[PDB]
This record gives sequence, structure tokens and C-alpha cells, in this order.
Amino acid sequence: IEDHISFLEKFINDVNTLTAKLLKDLQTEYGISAEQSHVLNMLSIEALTVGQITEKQGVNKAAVSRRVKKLLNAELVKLEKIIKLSNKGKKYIKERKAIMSHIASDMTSDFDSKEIEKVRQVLEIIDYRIQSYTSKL
Amino acid sequence: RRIEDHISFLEKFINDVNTLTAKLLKDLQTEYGISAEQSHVLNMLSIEALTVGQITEKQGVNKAAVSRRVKKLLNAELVKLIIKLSNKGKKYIKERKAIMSHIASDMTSDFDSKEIEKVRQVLEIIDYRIQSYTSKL
Ligand SMILES: CC1(C)S[C@@H]2[C@H](NC(=O)Cc3ccccc3)C(=O)N2[C@H]1C(=O)O
Ligand SMILES: CC1(C)S[C@@H]2[C@H](NC(=O)Cc3ccccc3)C(=O)N2[C@H]1C(=O)O
Ligand SMILES: C[As](C)(=O)[O-]
Repeated sequence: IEDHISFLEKFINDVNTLTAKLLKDLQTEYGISAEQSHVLNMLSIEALTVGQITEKQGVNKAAVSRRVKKLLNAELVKLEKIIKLSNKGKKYIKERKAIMSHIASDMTSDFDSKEIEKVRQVLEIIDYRIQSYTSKL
Repeated sequence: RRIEDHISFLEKFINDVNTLTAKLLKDLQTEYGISAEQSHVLNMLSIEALTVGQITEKQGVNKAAVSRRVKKLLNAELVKLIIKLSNKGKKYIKERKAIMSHIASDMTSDFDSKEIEKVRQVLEIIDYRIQSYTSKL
């Protein structure tokens, strides 16, 4: 009931650890922090204003702008002004998706699609509200 | 790509949760004189008293980093060197649970506890498989 909150934190921590482990080599090849790598994955989902990314990243606006500016200096991201992945940022994300999808489908292979669907619906509602809350104060 | 769609959504969901949390806890962190990342090491330590190496490979980050955050926490007296929490660190974690609890609660008080629980059940196995996978590396 609050232990649900604790569990979600444990789960997130573990996902993050797994990702950090599965993406170790790749992020070195590109010389990118998980911090930087995260924004690309973020932009991989859809384009974004530079002001919009600040809102969907939460921490200091200044921290996020520097990271975006840093991904521009590396030419992994490009302009319109909107911010989108460069052809190079795109190749990185394909390799990232390649790995993540590989293990992800290994881990859910005994799951019937309809079990995952219903679980995904409930999380979407929660993702929705999370975003609305985030939108307000 | 069916699954690949589920990872993207999962990636977006986790980023949204982290963004909310950061916004929700910014003042408490500031009141205790710490940064988000320091507060993170603190929540982990609430899970259990871990040593330096443990917190480094878990979060999956470089050398100086973790140690640096831990030196700052021990100078702020929120930790007790192993590395454990202190009455003041324990107080912070408590204040954080309360905030996260009211918020999680008011964002899920219309759900079926049977609905929340089949969801928790599916995620616990995925956490369990993530965890057993991370052992292999
Ligand atoms: C506003 C920020 C969140 S962003 C600013 C800067 N960010 C960096 O990453 C420092 C840096 C610059 C170039 C290369 C490496 C690191 C730095 O450090 N930063 C933060 C601050 O001082 O409040
Ligand atoms: C790998 C991380 C643990 S670092 C990023 C940020 N870190 C934090 O410490 C935020 C935080 C605030 C309060 C309690 C826990 C974590 C946060 O949230 N984080 C995870 C991420 O998605 O990268
Ligand atoms: C101009 As480009 C880095 O999107 O091929």
C-alpha cells in the first residue's frame, strides 16, 4: 500500500542496473553517460522543443539544456526549432533497442499477450496521471 | 517490435516516475542540503546498508562519482560509516515516504486492489527475472 511504492522503487533500481550492465560496452564506444544516453532514448520516442524536454526531464532546466547542447556537439542530435536525433543518434538507438528487446522478449516469452496487455493498461493510466500531476505545480 | 513497444513505454514510464519524484522532493532535498543523486544513494541505503563497491556497480557508474556523493553524505550526517543511515538520514527517508505515499495514494484510490495486485504480481516476476539475469551479468 506503501510497500507498493517501495517495490516500484526496487523494480526501477533493478531495471536501471540491468540496463547499465547490458549497455556498458555500447555507451563506452560512443563515450556517452547514461545521463546523456537517456535523453536520446527520450527523443527516440518523439521530437521535442528544447523547452518541452525540460518539462519531461524534470531536473534543472539548465542541466538538461547542457546535455542537449552536449549531444549537439557530438552531432548525435540535430535541429528542427525542434530537437531530433541525428542519423548517428538513430544508429545508437537501434543498437540500444536491439539489445533491450532481445533480453526483454526472453524474459516474457512464457507470458500470454493478454496478460501483458492488461498490466500495460493499468500502467498507462498511471503514466497518464503522473504526467498530469507533473504538468500542474 | 510488439515487445519493443513495451520497452519504450516502460522506458517512458520510468522516466516519468523519476521526473515526478524529483519535482516532488526538490524542497526536502534542499532543506537537508542534498542533491537528487545523493538522495538516491540514501533511498538505496534505506533498502539496506551497502558498501561503496555495491552502490557503484548497482547504479552502474564511474569511479570517483559514488565515493564523492558518499563523502558528502557522511559530512552532512545522514550516513554512518560498510555505510549506514543515521537518525537524521532515517528522518529524511521517512519524510520522503510520506510525500510519495500521499501522492501515490491519491493517484490510485479509485483502483481495484485486485487490479493493483495482479499488476504487482506480474512485475514481481519480472523483477525476480531481472535480478536473476543481472547475476549472470
Ligand atoms: C546547471 C547544471 C545542472 S548544468 C551545469 C554544468 N553541467 C555539466 O555537465 C558540467 C560539464 C560541462 C562540460 C563538460 C562536462 C561537464 C554543471 O556542472 N552544472 C549544473 C549546475 O552547475 O547547476
Ligand atoms: C539511474 C538513476 C538512479 S539516476 C536518475 C535520477 N537519480 C536520482 O537520484 C533521483 C532520485 C531522487 C529521489 C529518490 C531517488 C532518486 C533518477 O530518478 N534516476 C535514475 C535514472 O533513471 O537514471
Ligand atoms: C544531417 As544527419 C546527422 O540527420 O544525416
